[PDB]
Amino acid sequence: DWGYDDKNGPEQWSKLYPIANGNNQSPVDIKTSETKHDTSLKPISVSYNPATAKEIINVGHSFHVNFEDNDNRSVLKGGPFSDSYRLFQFHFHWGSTNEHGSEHTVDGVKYSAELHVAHWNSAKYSSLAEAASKADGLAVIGVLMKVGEANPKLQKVLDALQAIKTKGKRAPFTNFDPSTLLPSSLDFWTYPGSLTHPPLYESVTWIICKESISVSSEQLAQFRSLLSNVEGDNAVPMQHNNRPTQPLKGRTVRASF
Ligand SMILES: NS(=O)(=O)c1cccc(NC(=O)NCCNCc2ccccc2F)c1
Ligand SMILES: [Zn+2]
Repeated sequence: DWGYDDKNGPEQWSKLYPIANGNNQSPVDIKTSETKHDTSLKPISVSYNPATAKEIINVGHSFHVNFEDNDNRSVLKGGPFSDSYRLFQFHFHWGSTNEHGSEHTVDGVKYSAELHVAHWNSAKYSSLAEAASKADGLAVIGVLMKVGEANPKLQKVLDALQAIKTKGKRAPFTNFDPSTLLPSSLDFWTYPGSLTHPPLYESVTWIICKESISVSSEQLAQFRSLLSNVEGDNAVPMQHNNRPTQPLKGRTVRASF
């Protein structure tokens, strides 16, 4: 049973999941003097249908907002992709304090949290379960979250947490378009990487936005007040769930800009 504490955390994951020391692990530090601009990269295009929003779930180490993924109502196209990728989830990562909650870093700078909007390749594969382990199976947009002014676009998400306070609780989460959470510019970096927690499959093409979005100290406190225990047990707040950055191992981060 993996987690983020000192006994089951990132630094121990390789014992149960050897891919943790792999050649395509995420997150990474994006060193902008080493990025290579690629004129062949097309703009990112997202088109999400709010009716695909389904459920919010406390998964112990985090919470997930899941989407109906039976058709192409909600898709990501463009960027480095020739295939259409189907939205299935978004979630966040955060840290113990405002100093350090993002997963990716830019030129060594740590942000306070990070938004992940995840998709799977429905042109090539028949389901998320099939796609999750394929090199070209997943596409995840990462948005760095900079502590500052309260972000009103987060309101529905934050308001839902009181119903899923403890591990395993879940609730309907409907009529929501998560492209409202993205920054106004979709200039991006892209690199081949992995899931940032077990099973850590090297199946993710990452799309990291250049522009950050805001989040307030108090909104971050709402994340950290989620509980990792089941109802009735001693309360254990979800204090952090970000993985340290991992070596590029010769990978190239491409810039759309
Ligand atoms: N931090 S991340 O690398 O952007 C990222 C992105 C998409 C999903 C997750 N986590 C998550 O799905 N947990 C449920 C675990 N069983 C479902 C499952 C298993 C393997 C792959 C995907 C998947 F959905 C994390
Ligand atoms: Zn994530």
